[PDB]
Amino acid sequence: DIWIAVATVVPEGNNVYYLRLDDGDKLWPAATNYPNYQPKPNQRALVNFTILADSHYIKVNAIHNILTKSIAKNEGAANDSIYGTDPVSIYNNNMWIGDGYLNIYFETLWGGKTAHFINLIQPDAENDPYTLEFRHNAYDDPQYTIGAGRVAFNLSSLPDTKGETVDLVVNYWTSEGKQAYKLKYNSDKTKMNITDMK
Repeated sequence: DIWIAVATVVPEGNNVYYLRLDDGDKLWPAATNYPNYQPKPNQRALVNFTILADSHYIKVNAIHNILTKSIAKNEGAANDSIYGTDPVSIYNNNMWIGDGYLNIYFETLWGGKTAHFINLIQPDAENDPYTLEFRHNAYDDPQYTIGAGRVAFNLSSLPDTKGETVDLVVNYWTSEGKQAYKLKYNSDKTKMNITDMK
């Protein structure tokens, strides 16, 4: 009855929007508890919804935006300093590709004092375009408790894979060092020099 899922908000006019799920299904709000919600292009959200009739009609019970960003500019030697080296925790299955985004659920230590900067960068987009780094800067935030966070990164700036699938390597830093997660990525959502030859 009640479903909870990450969705992409797709605007249409004024405050009208539909929701696109990772498996590509579209959901059209027939009712809502948040009628003053402002849909934005290219924004993901955690949505609590009830199916009304089965593309489907729904009631939006709640909708909580997930921080949604594009891949940030490489800053070279200044990456550690700008983007941070503050460790996080990501379990297997808490990172996934859905609707052309890289989606992450991660944990870290928070203190309530300073906003953390969350990014995805390509250390070498020319030679290694499908190798990314998930970066976290806590700055001077005390480490008082464990807290969870969600983010989505728009992957549409990665080179076109044509309609083939490639390996996407995402590196991140933990308390026991650098780790990697390997996902399959195809620029064609449907099917879900360096690129001209293999």
